[PDB]
Amino acid sequence: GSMRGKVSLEEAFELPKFAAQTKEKAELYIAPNNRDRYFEEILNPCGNRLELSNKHGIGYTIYSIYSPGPQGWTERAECEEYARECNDYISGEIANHKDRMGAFAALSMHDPKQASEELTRCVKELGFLGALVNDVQHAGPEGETHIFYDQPEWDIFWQTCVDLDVPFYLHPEPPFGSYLRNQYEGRKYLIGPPVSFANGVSLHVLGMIVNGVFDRFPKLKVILGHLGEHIPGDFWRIEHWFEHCSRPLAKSRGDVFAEKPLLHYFRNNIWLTTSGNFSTETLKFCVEHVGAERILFSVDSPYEHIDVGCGWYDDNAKAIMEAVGGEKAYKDIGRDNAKKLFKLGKFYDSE
Amino acid sequence: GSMRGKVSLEEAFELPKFAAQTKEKAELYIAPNNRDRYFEEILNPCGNRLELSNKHGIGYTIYSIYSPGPQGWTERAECEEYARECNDYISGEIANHKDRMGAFAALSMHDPKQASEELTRCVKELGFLGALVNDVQHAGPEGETHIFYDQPEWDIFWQTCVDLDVPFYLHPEPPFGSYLRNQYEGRKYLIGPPVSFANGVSLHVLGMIVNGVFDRFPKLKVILGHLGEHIPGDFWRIEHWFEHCSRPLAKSRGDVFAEKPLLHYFRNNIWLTTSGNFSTETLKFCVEHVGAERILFSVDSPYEHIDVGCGWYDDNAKAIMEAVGGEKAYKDIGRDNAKKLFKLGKFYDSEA
Ligand SMILES: O=C(O)c1ccccc1O
Ligand SMILES: O=C(O)c1ccccc1O
Ligand SMILES: [Zn+2]
Ligand SMILES: [Zn+2]
Repeated sequence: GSMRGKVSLEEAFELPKFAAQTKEKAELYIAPNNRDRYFEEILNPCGNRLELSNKHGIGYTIYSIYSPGPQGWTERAECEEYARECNDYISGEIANHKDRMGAFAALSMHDPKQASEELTRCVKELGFLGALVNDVQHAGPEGETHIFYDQPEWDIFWQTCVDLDVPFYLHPEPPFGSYLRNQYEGRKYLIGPPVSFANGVSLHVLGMIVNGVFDRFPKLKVILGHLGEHIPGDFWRIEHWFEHCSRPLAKSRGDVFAEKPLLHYFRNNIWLTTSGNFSTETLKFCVEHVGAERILFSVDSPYEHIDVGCGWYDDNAKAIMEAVGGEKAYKDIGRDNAKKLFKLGKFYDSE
Repeated sequence: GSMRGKVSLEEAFELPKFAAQTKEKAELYIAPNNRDRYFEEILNPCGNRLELSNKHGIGYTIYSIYSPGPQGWTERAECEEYARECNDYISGEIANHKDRMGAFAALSMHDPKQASEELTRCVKELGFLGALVNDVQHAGPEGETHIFYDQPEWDIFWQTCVDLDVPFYLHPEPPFGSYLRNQYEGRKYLIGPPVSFANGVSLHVLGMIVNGVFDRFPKLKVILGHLGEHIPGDFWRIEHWFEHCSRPLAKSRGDVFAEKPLLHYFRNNIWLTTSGNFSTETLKFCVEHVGAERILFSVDSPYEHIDVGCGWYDDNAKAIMEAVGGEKAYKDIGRDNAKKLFKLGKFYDSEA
């Protein structure tokens, strides 16, 4: 039996006044027959995508800025203003649907203190449930500076996430600059879900792990989409290499390295979602490694179709239950894991 | 239920006269307690690594140049000379152990025709079994030029692979240039097996797929190590995206795109090895998608330890057999898949 009240939390929007920027994303990610729907959905949080969510048994949608969003704005002052405008916009949109909509903060990640202050404003003044940031922050007068969040200056930001007790969703973004030119110009259809997205996110979150972010902040919560961005299939190989090479080599140099086994972080600090990965077999493999309580349903609208993602979870209920360990596990992944993680009250169809 | 006669084919060496270059690789990939063993193995194809292979039930080792090898030599003329010297060296070393050693060609990949000629020389004159190339060929200052083999000029090379009927093993290599600086300087321990290696190989082989290489050369054979370099866990997502976005978008523009589903290529053109991935659970997942006949045992010596890789496969024989679908599947992965793919005749312990 399928369920209603599902929680979906990798659902993107853009500011309506930047509709022209969304045509550029459409040329990277949207087939011609899907263009009309994409443009309507990405610019209207309360439009047809809400009607489809109601029809297909979603109880609570958490909205976030699309990609790269602020992470593609290389001038700090403009970036900070854009992020604020995104947060004020989506706060106004979700205001009329409090029983079935929430939001993640959009952030400028040029400066850790400023990002901490905007996250605090979103959570404590606007009721947002976390942050969603599109991989590395690009910067400089030519856009080549790549700002990663696994370096020590970001500790003030991680402390803010822990103080607010909200998660950080690390979302992918397309290649930029020389990386785009050198490695993707001759294979442009690999920009996005086929490989480039997960290549970047996996690099970044493994960076957080090996640079000790979760050792310094054991209560930090991070979310990865797409069933973990290539990492679960490599759980054995990565941990093996850390044991065989990386940990003793770093120790011999006095270099910082992760204190715990790889799977510790994926069983304590990291949650996965099913965004764009409507795969019962891949879901099963992930459940077997991280536990059914650590995986959250999500669609990845508007790049994926709500009816398709919900159709997978709903229409294959019996097979998915068998794969993930029974009825409670199935309802946990669909709804109750996220209900507990985000401390959601009663919401639309939640019981 | 363990077996002897296993075939292992991601086994690297370096030219003895470049022993000093192996110090740089040791600083990236080798823990201090393993340095003495690494240096002995990487420079001695017939040394202790052969004694370990005999002890641990390997029947046939296919040697290849380590990484980046020629792919890091940015000057074409020097690169071509180095690749030739590698091939002549290893041909001489394996000559004294023909029942249990073979080799893959090292190639300069600056020029498709020149690489085709050196592969032909290795196969037809030296008896080599295929080519092993460490991802993109670097050129230019600091290696900033990335030469990919999924562009149309490379069809002359793929036609040669098909003419010779030998496989192409696409192995990883470290980051170079601005990519190394921008994306790895603050997380240097992720260079290598933790993520950077598979990030590059998966991009490159998916590039071959989406640029139609296997549609134009349906008989081409490609090998990937490390149980497929992140791709199997994403089989569903990649094919879904090709159906939902990439294929109709490319078709609307008249752009080349893969004609068949992703799994067709992984069931017809591509084989996986277990190099550096002694994981029964990951092996099971791969078998369930591509078939036990398309996965080959391998160790990835000297970066991995022969006793460890063979120990996994041998000591867990019963559990692995159950995971991969029985005794024939287990012996296929250990030995007989590679025996048939490389047309190996009788070899050491080959009927064990
Ligand atoms: O994960 C996303 O939001 C995304 C963004 C662009 C294209 C495809 C996608 O899945
Ligand atoms: O797989 C390899 O041969 C390899 C090459 C360079 C570094 C680490 C490695 O495992
Ligand atoms: Zn998304
Ligand atoms: Zn190797």
